[PDB]
Amino acid sequence: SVSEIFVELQGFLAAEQDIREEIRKVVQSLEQTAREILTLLQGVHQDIPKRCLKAREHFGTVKTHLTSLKTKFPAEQYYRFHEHWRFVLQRLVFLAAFVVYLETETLVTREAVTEILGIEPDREKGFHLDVEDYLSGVLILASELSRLSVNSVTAGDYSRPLHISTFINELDSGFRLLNLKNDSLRKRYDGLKYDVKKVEEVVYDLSIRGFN
Amino acid sequence: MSVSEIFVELQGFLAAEQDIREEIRKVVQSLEQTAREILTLLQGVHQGQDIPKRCLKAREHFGTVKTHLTSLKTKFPAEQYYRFHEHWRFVLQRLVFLAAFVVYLETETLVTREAVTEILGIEPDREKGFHLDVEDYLSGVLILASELSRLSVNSVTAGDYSRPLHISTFINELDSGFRLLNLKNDSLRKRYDGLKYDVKKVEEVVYDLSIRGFN
Amino acid sequence: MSVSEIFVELQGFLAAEQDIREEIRKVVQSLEQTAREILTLLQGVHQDIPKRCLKAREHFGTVKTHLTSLKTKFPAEQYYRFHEHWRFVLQRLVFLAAFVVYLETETLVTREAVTEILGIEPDREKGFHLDVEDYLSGVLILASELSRLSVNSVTAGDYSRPLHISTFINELDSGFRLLNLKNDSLRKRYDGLKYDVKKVEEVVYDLSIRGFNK
Amino acid sequence: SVSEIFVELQGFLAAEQDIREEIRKVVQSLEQTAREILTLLQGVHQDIPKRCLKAREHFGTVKTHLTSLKTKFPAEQYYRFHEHWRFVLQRLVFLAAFVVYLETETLVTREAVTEILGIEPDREKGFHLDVEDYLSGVLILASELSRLSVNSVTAGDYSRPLHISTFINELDSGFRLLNLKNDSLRKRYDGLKYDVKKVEEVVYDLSIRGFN
Amino acid sequence: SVSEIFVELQGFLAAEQDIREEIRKVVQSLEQTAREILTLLQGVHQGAGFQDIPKRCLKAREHFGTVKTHLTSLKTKFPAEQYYRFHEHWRFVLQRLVFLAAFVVYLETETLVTREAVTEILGIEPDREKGFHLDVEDYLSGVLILASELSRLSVNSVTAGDYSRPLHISTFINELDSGFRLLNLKNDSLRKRYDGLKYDVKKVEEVVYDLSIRGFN
Amino acid sequence: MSVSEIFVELQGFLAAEQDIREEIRKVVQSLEQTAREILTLLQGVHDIPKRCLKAREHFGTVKTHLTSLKTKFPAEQYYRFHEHWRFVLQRLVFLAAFVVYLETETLVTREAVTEILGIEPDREKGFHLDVEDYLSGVLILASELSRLSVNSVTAGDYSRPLHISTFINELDSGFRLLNLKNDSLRKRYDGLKYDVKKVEEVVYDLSIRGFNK
Amino acid sequence: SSSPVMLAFKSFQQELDARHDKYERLVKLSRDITVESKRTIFLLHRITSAPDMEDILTESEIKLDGVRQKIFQVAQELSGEDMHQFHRAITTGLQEYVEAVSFQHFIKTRSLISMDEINKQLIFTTTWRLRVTPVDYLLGVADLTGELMRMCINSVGNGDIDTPFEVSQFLRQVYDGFSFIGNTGPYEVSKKLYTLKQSLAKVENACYALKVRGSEIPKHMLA
Amino acid sequence: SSSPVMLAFKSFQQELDARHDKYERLVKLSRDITVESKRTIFLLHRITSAPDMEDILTESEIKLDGVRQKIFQVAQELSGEDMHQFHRAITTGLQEYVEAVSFQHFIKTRSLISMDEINKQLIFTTTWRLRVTPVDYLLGVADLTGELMRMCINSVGNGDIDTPFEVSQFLRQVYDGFSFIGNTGPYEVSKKLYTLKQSLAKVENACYALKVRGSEIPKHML
Repeated sequence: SVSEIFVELQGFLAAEQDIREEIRKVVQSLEQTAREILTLLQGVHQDIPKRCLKAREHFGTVKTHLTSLKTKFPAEQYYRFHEHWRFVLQRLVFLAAFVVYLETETLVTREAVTEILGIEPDREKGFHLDVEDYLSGVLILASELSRLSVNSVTAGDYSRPLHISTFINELDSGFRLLNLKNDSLRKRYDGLKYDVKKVEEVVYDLSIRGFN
Repeated sequence: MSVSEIFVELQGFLAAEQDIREEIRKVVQSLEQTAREILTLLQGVHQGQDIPKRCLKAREHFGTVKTHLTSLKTKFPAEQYYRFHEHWRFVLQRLVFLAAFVVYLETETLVTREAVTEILGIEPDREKGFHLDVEDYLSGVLILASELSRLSVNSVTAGDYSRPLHISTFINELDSGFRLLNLKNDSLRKRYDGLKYDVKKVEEVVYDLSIRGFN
Repeated sequence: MSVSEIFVELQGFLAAEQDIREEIRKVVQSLEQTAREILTLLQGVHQDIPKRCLKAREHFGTVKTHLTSLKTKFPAEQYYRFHEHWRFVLQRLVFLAAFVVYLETETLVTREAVTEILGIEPDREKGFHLDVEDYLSGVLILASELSRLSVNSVTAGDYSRPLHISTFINELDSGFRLLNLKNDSLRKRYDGLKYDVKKVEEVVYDLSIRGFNK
Repeated sequence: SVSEIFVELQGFLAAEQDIREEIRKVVQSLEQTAREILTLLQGVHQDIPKRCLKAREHFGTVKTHLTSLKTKFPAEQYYRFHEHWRFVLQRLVFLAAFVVYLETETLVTREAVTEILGIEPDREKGFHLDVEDYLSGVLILASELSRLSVNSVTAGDYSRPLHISTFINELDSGFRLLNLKNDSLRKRYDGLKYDVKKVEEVVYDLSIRGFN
Repeated sequence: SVSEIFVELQGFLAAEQDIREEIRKVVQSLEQTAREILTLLQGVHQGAGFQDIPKRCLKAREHFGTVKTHLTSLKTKFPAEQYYRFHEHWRFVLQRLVFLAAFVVYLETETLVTREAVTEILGIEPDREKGFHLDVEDYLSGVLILASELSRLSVNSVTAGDYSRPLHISTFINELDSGFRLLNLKNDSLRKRYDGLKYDVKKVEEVVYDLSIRGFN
Repeated sequence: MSVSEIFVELQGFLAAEQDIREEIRKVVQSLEQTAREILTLLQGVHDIPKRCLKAREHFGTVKTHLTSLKTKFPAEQYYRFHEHWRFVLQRLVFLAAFVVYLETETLVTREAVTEILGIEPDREKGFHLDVEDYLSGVLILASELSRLSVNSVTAGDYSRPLHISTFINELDSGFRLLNLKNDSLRKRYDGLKYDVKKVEEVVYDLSIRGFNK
Repeated sequence: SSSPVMLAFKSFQQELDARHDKYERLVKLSRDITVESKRTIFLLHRITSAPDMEDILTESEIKLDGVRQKIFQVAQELSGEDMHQFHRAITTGLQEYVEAVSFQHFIKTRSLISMDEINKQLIFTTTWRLRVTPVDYLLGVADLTGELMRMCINSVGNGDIDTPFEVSQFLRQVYDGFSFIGNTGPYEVSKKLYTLKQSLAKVENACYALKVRGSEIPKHMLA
Repeated sequence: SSSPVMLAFKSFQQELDARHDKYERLVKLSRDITVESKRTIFLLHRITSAPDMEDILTESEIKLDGVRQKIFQVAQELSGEDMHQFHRAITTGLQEYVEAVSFQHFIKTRSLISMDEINKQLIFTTTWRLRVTPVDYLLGVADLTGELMRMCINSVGNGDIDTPFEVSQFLRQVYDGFSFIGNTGPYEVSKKLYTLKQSLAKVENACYALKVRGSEIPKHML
């Protein structure tokens, strides 16, 4: 029996390793597409709406790559293979949010983000968007928008900086509402204060010079 | 929505998942309690002692574990039962070990993963309560191996020159079984690197007996 | 003796201390809730000062009762066995009090004043004390909040604020420079004070150069 | 231009990653075959000659897998991808040597090992057997032969133990003839003394009981 | 026979130890020459007074000539296959010399030097000839080191009254950032080192900002 | 001075010390060659007097080599460079002690070891033998001797293990008198108890098979 | 330069400087306690059941008195201070003391001296006291197990065939105790459990060897 | 028992015990030296161009004398001993002293006190002497750079627009020195190198900020 059941176990282990293989490939294609989108939007550092539209269409190949990932594992074992797409997922949240900001200067909802990516809301069934992952993508957004503020002033746009300031402050207070237990997450939040201070100083830089 | 609304909503979701987190913490705690009860019990065996009774008592405690786990069988959603793995791991691996150890003291056989889950009140691969990760199982089995080499030595010390033989056969069967597998998990492969030492130890005991005419 | 006896007693002590830690953790979580609420109130210029200061002091009552609740969760004379488990929150609170006291009076709160605001016993009265180091940390936090405040003030046209904050924070710097610190949390945080002072000094310069010689 | 040469670099990097892919696959098959051989020879602890013959025929699929590895990379960049097969190579040396011992109670030469493996000697061109790798495989052999000594006595063979003792001592003195630079290698050598002592004690155990 | 195997092995090990010691001597020499070329550029940041950039670059290229002969002497010495062997030793003198060379070419032309051009400057063999080679990993590391040096130089040049250079440096470093964005980096030390480039980019953008809000194209 | 003057001077001292390390490394490599040769001689059991003789002959090579080493560094800066030969020096103390044991069956004194190696006692200004290195060498000996007691019984030399027993038990009593820092020496000492144990075991096997006598 | 603020920070400078000075003083005291405790341990390892076991023992008791005297000073240095605040400065020393007296006690009585029995001796008058914490005690006893495995192997060497089994028993008990605590204990205790396993194994293996050798019929002799 | 081997190992045990005692003594001396040197540093950080710069300075010179007295004792404790043998016991202390006197010296003279200049002061008669090792010196100066960046930022804070630039210059030099040495130096030193880069950057960034602000003529008032 010992040899019997160790053979059985061999079967299972091979299975798992194949699942990790597939997932790895999909996540690879997805990281590629994410890098491309990131390049499009990064170009903002000068016709934005065209940039945002082109991003939105890349998110199509994103949607498909995700409906494909959904078939490389049994859905309920989500958190089992979570760590393989964690990074990509977060970056994607970031990108989506970034687009939405460039479009509307507002914060995209978690549910809106799922709909953009082509995954299922929490209430539905299948592939979900961790609250943690969402908040991470958001923090990345912030540190990206402080940079955007600076380059914006370099570009002659003295309006964005103020909007970005208000916005990032709203983020900071929202976060103040939360009790953060995740360690990597709390760690990343400790970096939001530097973004806040950065944008606030940009705005000060404009005010004492007579722009408002 | 406005940043504020999005965030109060998020505060809701985080509160919920924190209730789950705290539940799990309480349960893991209980299982660590039951575990070291079954242990303090089972480690009074190296100094020959009593066995069938110890195994009975042990199975009672496993009953305690079974209800403690079958209570959460429904509580939370599936998908969530794979979530905080890196916390209930240790306790789970140790309970697999203890159970496999009891089954060995009883029948000198390796307990199947299925049989273990059924003993602990864990759901098989498809039902959706808690599940016995293959890798977790294997870790418990390696822990078993180490306990058994220790027991080989100590049993000889106590005049039992019979058990070491059986233990040697068994641990060799384990070694071969494992050699069938290709192990990609890091911690699990490191832990397998100890099995070789268990094998050598037991073989050495069987030798020490064989050469002084005890076989 | 009995070895089993000894380890049973000890497993005892340990289980007990773990219970104390979880009770203290519940109370402390409540205190962080309250502290965050207070901070939210106090900003602010980020402006009816007396009003928001008022609401804040009202919340400090919630704080009072909660700290008296905490006193009952552990052995009074074993303060330092469990110190590390509230040290952070206690500092945030010292900071908030100091901040209120500043917005009102433009003075540095005294330690005894902070204790009285929080519902705590001075060092002379046997009981729950405020560690000098936790005090200092709270004050450093204040200084940081105040450099930020000087910048945002100038943004809001309140060009007088930065100069008051300047005098206050330069005073703090002179104070801290009097201390000899071990290489701990407090020295690490102190190390930022020089940067806060620098930021404020910068604001003051910008102003004086733009028609504000006071 | 910056982008020209970065696109070029992208090409090269993709190339390298593909080479590492192929090499990884081949080394995987090779590790499998090595595990199987290892099992054959292991089942020793009695028809040993049959066992050794079977091993030798598995070394056929080894020879082929190596001629295949030789075509996943340009030969001269050997030490560039060395680390990917180091482990396997060493184990294989071990196995080969093990077989030779079971056959002749002698130490296979490095060159003979390349022959059984299907690679080229140092003087030739192509795939070589690092001196370090050889010595490592040899040390593994030693720690395996001390174990063999013990199980041999358990099995009623009171002859092997003496041969194994003499042999492992010859190994020890050969090694002391060497100045070991490589760190992992010197590390592994520090383990040879335990094997020596083990076999010597086995022999003592037999002598005081009248066997020689 | 075991003894014979081992005296033979002692022979081979003696040989490869002669190789090891040769390489050690050469790497040492190259660290010296690097030390010096770095010394030729210490003060470009203070940039006060004359600052003979062009002269510094000339002397630097002389030293690169020293390196070129030192490397072209071993071009035939040992077998190929061996020129990839002790990588983790010459790796960092090599990366640093790539950096220095790229830096000289930048001070000269404000352009990124090609990997080919670098190798030719240092006396390193292209991908196919036998000798020492320039890993794309290594090249890229030198280029990242360049990026950091250039952000530092942006700041320091502003300090010294040069409000022109920071602009160019910003353009350049952004071109680098995008280029890297094209690549998928498996090598872990290299990826970690790329995580610094983002910092360099932000720094330089901030300098260009500080200038722009006070009136400079 | 100026920053540059000081820092160039420092590059100086350092380059110098590096040269000294390289020279000492060449000499030490030679010494390891010789030490391995000697051990090989003394380990035919792994006739005695002859081999002790040959060994003492090689110790002359050792002597000239250590006098050569003395000239590679500043005499009074011994402990700046100690770490770079202490291993070899210990192996040598061990070899000497081993020769003297095979001959006289006693423990070599320190001064004896120094004069065997071509070194100055602690009273004479010069290249000294650190008490800790001497002790380490002695521990190495003890290990070699437990091994030796086992292999002796294998070779029918049933008297050897009992002499080794008396010697090694006295060593143990000696070391137990020391108070050691948590260092290399304590770590090695912690093996002595196992060597003593092994020998005691051999002695038991013998007595219980009628030997004894 | 003497506003309310500068005066405040002057008194702060004082309080701090004062308690850093007290901390340093305690740290020297603790180093001394550690060294003398360790020396006591080395001494006790000299016992061989030979006659002198008594003299040695007595001498160790002398050294421990000395150690306690320095502990006395520590107690004085701590009066009027909050207990655990300066603990990081003396913990090591205390642990070593625990390792020492417990070792000594095991040598005399084959039993494990309790925490309270230890604190009993740390009371001095003409009044000051010092109490070892549950974790100081725990860590010190953990170390004690290592000293005990040392004693077991030593005795085997001296052809002692009783002591080894006594130690194997005592160690099985202590191990079972640490396993009974486990995760419910400080990190620093769990760190010890590994080395603890090491020691137990070495002792059980020693006793196993004894049992096997001492239970054989040599069907072949040599004289 | 009174046997020759036992006699040997008793003289060994006494010899060792003696050495370990001397080591412990030196370790206490070194801790005290470290604490007093760091206190000196804190004091020196109190200077602010304000009048008392002289008094402060004088007082620091007093403290350093005290520290040197501790060092004197160390010298005595080491006479008749091989220099580097006990070095691990005192190195830290020495390094801290190096950081201190050098800091003080830079405050007075804007220059880097040389190794030999430091040793000069560590000669005592009634005649003992102690020499700081080039490596003690190197590490101590590395730390000195951190204290200097501290001084630069401090000065910026209280209106100083001269000091920052002096520090930036001195630090550029020291950094160029450590880069000169590079990997021909001990591991410890190379460990320093990173934090050194940190300090330099902070100071060059301070001076950059000063240059940018101070070059500005504003055309818009408030």
